[PDB]
Amino acid sequence: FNFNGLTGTGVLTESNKKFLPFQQFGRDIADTTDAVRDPQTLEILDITP
Amino acid sequence: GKIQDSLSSALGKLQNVVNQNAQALNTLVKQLSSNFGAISSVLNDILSRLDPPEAEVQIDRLITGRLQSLQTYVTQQLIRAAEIRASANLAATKM
Amino acid sequence: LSRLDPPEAEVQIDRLITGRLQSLQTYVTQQLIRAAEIRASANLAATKM
Amino acid sequence: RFASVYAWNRKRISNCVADYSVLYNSASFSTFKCYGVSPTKLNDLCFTN
Amino acid sequence: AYTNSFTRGVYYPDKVFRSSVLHSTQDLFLPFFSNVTWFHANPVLPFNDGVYFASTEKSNIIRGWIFGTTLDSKTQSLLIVNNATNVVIKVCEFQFCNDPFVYSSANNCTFEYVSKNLREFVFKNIDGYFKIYSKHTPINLVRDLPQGFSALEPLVDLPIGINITRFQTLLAAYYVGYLQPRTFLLKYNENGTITDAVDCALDPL
Ligand SMILES: *[C@@H]1O[C@H](CO)[C@@H](O[C@@H]2O[C@H](CO)[C@@H](O)[C@H](O)[C@H]2NC(C)=O)[C@H](O)[C@H]1NC(C)=O
Ligand SMILES: *[C@@H]1O[C@H](CO)[C@@H](O)[C@H](O)[C@H]1NC(C)=O
Ligand SMILES: *[C@@H]1O[C@H](CO)[C@@H](O)[C@H](O)[C@H]1NC(C)=O
Ligand SMILES: *[C@@H]1O[C@H](CO)[C@@H](O)[C@H](O)[C@H]1NC(C)=O
Ligand SMILES: *[C@@H]1O[C@H](CO)[C@@H](O)[C@H](O)[C@H]1NC(C)=O
Ligand SMILES: *[C@@H]1O[C@H](CO)[C@@H](O)[C@H](O)[C@H]1NC(C)=O
Repeated sequence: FNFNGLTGTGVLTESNKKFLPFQQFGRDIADTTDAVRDPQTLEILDITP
Repeated sequence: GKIQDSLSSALGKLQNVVNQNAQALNTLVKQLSSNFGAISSVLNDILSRLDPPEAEVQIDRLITGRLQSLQTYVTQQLIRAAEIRASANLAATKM
Repeated sequence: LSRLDPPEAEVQIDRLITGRLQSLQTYVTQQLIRAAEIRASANLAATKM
Repeated sequence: RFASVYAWNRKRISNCVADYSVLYNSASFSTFKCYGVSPTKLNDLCFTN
Repeated sequence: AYTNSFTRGVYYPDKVFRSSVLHSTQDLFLPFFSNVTWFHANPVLPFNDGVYFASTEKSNIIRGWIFGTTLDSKTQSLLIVNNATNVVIKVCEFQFCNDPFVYSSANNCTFEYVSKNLREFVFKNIDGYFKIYSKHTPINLVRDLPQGFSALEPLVDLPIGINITRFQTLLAAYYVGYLQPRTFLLKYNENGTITDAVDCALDPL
């Protein structure tokens, strides 16, 4: 996948984390991308590996 | 009846070996975001703004650093396992 | 540092850094191996006492 | 009208869609030299600024 | 007068969600327990590195700020206004009243835009970008600086390029802090909001 710059690989899944209206994406400890927001529909999706 | 109170209300030697292993595993992952003297920490960024003859020199700088960090992790685990082994050998004698 | 300009000096300073960091890792690894030998001896002393 | 070299202009690009292939093959530029990236991979990158 | 902030002027350093994670940052913050000027009702202040700015009322006496280096013509400046209608950002070369509360010139405009209470704002200006964070909390007082924790969420972003060295206020009680490079430890909730913080240069603890 590529989300307007974020390049990665994995399974995408519907989220339930309330991304504050101003947060582009999530991030877990040890600093790995684990959630994104779809630019067009603006919904949060988890990125399992 | 008092053991039960004093515990229900001390397992630091068991907590410390858990903590040490987690602190080492986190340091291993947190090294995947250092340059070691390169333009970035991402291979999809050296493979996107450099031609193959110039990206070799930048990929090798990451390879060397990451190998060093993995091998440091593996040495300190050998030294920590040799200490857990002696404790288990004492526990087997006490049993 | 006073006989080269930065682009030229950073190359040599990185070699110096690499060597000096290797020396310190060798030192610390051997102190770790030598302290586990002193601990096995103090454990024998405690049992003797 | 361009600006003089001693007080040069600086235009900042914002959110857009940029097409650098029409600039790389314009055949009117006397010098097109890219430094931090190969030119042919210009159309696929998202420069924060 | 001068007053003491307690734990005030914390903003989200950027996008990127986040949950329970005592995350550590280096940035420009308002140090804890600081010496914030007090103003009643005003004069030309400095900027020098960002600004914290709170205000208290039920009516609306505070009607925006004006920024820049000279606050006149011969150099460019920003102007942020709010009549009883709505906000009006604007960037021209102006001629500002030395005690303004309208202007007297609007030349060469390079950017336009049109459309009790405690209202905090953090203004900063980096790489030709003028960032504005803000928060609106309800006090149960009228016009004194309270105590508590409340993180400020980013509002705007303007790619101007403008130089800034001075700023003012516009009126129809307010404070002014300044920001320095500090290191903080932010505690993130499970919804991803900053609930507490630690200023790591206030003492040995
Ligand atoms: C981007 O554009 C798409 C359409 O191209 C928008 O999708 C619309 O979403 C609304 C939901 O509020 C639907 O009612 C419409 O029917 C959708 N249109 C189509 C053609 O499917 C989408 O909302 C836009 N992005 C944003 C952030 O608004
Ligand atoms: C703030 O600084 C001024 C400078 O003279 C000083 O007089 C005042 O006491 C200080 N206020 C606090 C709360 O330290
Ligand atoms: C509010 O002020 C702006 C500043 O130019 C102006 O454009 C607008 O017309 C004003 N509102 C009304 C209702 O006139
Ligand atoms: C700015 O305004 C002045 C006076 O109106 C004018 O002389 C000057 O040309 C303007 N700037 C530009 C870039 O045109
Ligand atoms: C802001 O002012 C400084 C004065 O030292 C000047 O050097 C600088 O060029 C100005 N900013 C811009 C974007 O020109
Ligand atoms: C926000 O956080 C609260 C407490 O941390 C929690 O109860 C709630 O489910 C979260 N989500 C909301 C309010 O949407």
